[PDB]
Amino acid sequence: AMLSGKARAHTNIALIKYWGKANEEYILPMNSSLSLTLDAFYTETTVTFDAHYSEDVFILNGILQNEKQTKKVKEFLNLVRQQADCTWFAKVESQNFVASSASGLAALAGACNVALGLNLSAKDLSRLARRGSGSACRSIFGGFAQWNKGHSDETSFAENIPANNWENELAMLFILIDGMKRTVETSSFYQGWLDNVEKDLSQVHEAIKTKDFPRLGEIIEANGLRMHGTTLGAVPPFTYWSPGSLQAMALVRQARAKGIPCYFTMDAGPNVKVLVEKKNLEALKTFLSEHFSKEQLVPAFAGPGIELFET
Repeated sequence: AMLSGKARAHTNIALIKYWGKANEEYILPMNSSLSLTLDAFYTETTVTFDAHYSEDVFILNGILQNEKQTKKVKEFLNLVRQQADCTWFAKVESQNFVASSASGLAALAGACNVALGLNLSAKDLSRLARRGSGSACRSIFGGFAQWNKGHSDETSFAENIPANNWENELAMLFILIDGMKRTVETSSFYQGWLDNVEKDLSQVHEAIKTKDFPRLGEIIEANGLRMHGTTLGAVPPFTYWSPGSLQAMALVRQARAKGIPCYFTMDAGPNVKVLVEKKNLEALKTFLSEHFSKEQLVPAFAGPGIELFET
């Protein structure tokens, strides 16, 4: 009386940001977003549903998670159980291989898909993963992927963006160093954010079609900075930046001045991710190694979409 399943999902980094929910219950976003799935960072998850379990159990990198650390896993398990009419508690065993919260919820969605025999299409697996976290719905796919905001549970999902293999020519160098809801509800800058997203997405699509890296980089770098500007108009205002974040961004601008085309983006924290061409990757690493230790520069290339495994 047990059913089990496994999946592996890779992290993705949003180039055009997901920023703000239109609907909290279904995680429908205020705007569409576009990411690059990465090869170096991923999560593997096995789920077991067993009539003999007495409670839900979540183990992460060998470590039993407490109730607060298990809250999102538990809500997702309840959602997928309600849909399957499954009445069994579960054991979730996950291992991060090194953003991670979204690789992990994507992998849980895949593992539950396998265990409960849901037979989901990639589109419908993205919709399920969306209910765990917005960024998880893009990690169902490899390379460039777009989460179409839609207007409902049925129409909000992600898809791969064919790029004639341009993603295999690109890299990302990581420099290790409620806010969303507050911003939607209170920032005087949020409309300006919304009014610029579609133009940015259109230009990314045009950049991808012509393999125009400086165009891609300029658009996504401004898109990220526009997202971070909105938090300074929230009430109370705040920033995700740390002192080291600003140093990294200035150094990326110095790199561009020294002739290395590269562009930075940040998410809901202080790490800085730098988009760079592979053919220019060692040159960037050489320039940044003059200011950071090689150990603080973690590289990554394009990665695949979700992989499912029977147990």
